[PDB]
Amino acid sequence: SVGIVYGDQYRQLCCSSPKFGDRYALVMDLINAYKLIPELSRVPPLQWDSPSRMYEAVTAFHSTEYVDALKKLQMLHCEEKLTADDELLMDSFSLNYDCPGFPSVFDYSLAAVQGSLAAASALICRHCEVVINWGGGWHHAKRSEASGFCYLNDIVLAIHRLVSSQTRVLYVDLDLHHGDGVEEAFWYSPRVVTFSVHHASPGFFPGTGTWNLPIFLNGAGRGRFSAFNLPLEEGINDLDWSNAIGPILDSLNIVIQPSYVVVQCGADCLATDPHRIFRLTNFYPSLSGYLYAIKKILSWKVPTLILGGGGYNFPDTARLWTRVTALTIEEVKGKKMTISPEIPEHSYFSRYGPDFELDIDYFPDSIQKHHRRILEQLRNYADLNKLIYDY
Ligand SMILES: O=C(/C=C/c1ccccc1Sc1ccc(Cl)cc1)NO
Ligand SMILES: [K+]
Ligand SMILES: [K+]
Ligand SMILES: [Zn+2]
Repeated sequence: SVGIVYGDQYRQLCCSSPKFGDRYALVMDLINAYKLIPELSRVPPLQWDSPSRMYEAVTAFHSTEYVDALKKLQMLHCEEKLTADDELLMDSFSLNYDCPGFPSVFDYSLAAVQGSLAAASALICRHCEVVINWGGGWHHAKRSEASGFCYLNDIVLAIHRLVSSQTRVLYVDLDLHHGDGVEEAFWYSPRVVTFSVHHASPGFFPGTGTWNLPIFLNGAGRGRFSAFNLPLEEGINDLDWSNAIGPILDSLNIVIQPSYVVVQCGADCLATDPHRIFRLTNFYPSLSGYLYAIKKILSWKVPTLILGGGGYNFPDTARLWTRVTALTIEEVKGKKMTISPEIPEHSYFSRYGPDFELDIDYFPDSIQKHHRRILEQLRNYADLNKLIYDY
């Protein structure tokens, strides 16, 4: 079955941040509006027996000091009164600037972890073949550092639960940004292979995922050659992105043979994202770069976690994730999903004006050298890890 994480309180938490506002609500109500929900098994977010059990789960990656500071940030933003020492404390964890406090910052951040932990449990016990969590995918958070409005790294904790269930996880990062927090977390782990395709250019966040004549770092220790990156120039379209990543995806699957696949599907590569860096669409006849890669990943028949992430055009993010969800049902259940090109009536119908159509409103050597580099890294990785496969 295909699982999707949601719940009444989970929705209210996911909609409580000043940055993402009610995006999660639009995504889930558009999915509802298209009658996809009866086809999906609802995965309820995880909850814990006690504060200690929560801390034990979250500090499997984050430090206790960082979790303590994040909880204290939330309590401090629930009174009107910050002191010089509390500001210094928060600064030492980068709980400032693009990662500010707000009254539910901790409850909001924990919710994604609860969602993505429960999603991995549903995969582990084989209740679901694929689980979707559109409240998750916060790939930039570090052990003791918030970064890019990511406060707790639900992806790292979910992957940790998968490996602790030989076990090998392939993580695929489709977000416009380099997935630096997941990469760094498994820098030294061969069992979790990380692959991010992203824009990277001088001064563009977070700065990593590219040349470092400089060279590509790719892991350390026993994890050498286990972190893959494909940085791409701005303006790339569905076709050129798809051909860029397609062969890399198949190659990684053949050689690594993952037990699980974790996909971050950040929607900020859309041609209509306010970033206006990539020109991907949600079209499904050329073919959406996202849908191409998801269908490929799903054709491998590996139990798979699908996460959200970036996406700052909220209706168009919903437009994409709705089609991603519909596609996942088609590929997993073998059941045709018919999606009208017009947005159905429902709660947020007015947000889809003025045309109210499901397509986003858009009129549409470097890579060959990266392919050879990445091919060599994979052979280096397979030799190091004694993996069998046909050259
Ligand atoms: O998406 C991200 C990160 C988002 C982000 C990072 C640094 C500062 C602000 C942001 S949020 C942002 C930025 C630009 C525009 Cl145009 C709209 C929103 N990674 O997954
Ligand atoms: K990415
Ligand atoms: K790794
Ligand atoms: Zn992003």
